[PDB]
Amino acid sequence: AVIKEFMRFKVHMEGSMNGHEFEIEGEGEGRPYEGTQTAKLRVTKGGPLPFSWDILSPQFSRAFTKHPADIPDYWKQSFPEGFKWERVMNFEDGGAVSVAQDTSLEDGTLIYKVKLRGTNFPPDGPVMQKKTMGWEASTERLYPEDVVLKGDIKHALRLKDGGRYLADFKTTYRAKKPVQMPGAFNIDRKLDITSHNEDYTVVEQYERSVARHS
Repeated sequence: AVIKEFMRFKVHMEGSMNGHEFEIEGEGEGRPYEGTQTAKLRVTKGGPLPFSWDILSPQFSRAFTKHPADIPDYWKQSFPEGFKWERVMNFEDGGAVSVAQDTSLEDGTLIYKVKLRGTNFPPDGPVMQKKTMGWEASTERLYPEDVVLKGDIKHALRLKDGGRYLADFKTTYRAKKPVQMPGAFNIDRKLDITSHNEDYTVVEQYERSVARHS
């Protein structure tokens, strides 16, 4: 089995938010069959980011999703070659983010490369004003379409004032070789920022992801 019971990853992200360019480098680890992982990220250009970290946190790992025995694991089967994913996040105030990612495996370590472009965020909105406080627990509804898996999330960020800020995620996952396709299923996820320095230029996050039947 290529994906072992313990695995590490390295991630590099380049992106822009309302024209502000930045770069992130990070490293993570977890237990792919238990669905748990952590990562430590460092802003290496464009810091401190002039926007909420919460936009970036869901972009930093579906190989770490616990699957029941009766749901084929689209992502784990794709290795060693790996998979790609592309995502669009549409926020209720008009902000929009496109993300593209490549996942590979080099010398036993997972390698994540991410490009992100966010536009049209209102200058006084919760993203540019850093008024969000993390993602609510979520369920991604996934379905196969020929050889790819597509997922939809009706998601929400918490606000410092106690309100909510809605976003729709649409993601396509594309294995780099044929795999046994699952039927449609759900992934329940909880993503937390566990630590950060004062200006969010060094951040740690934790995620638990579990696949289940509808």
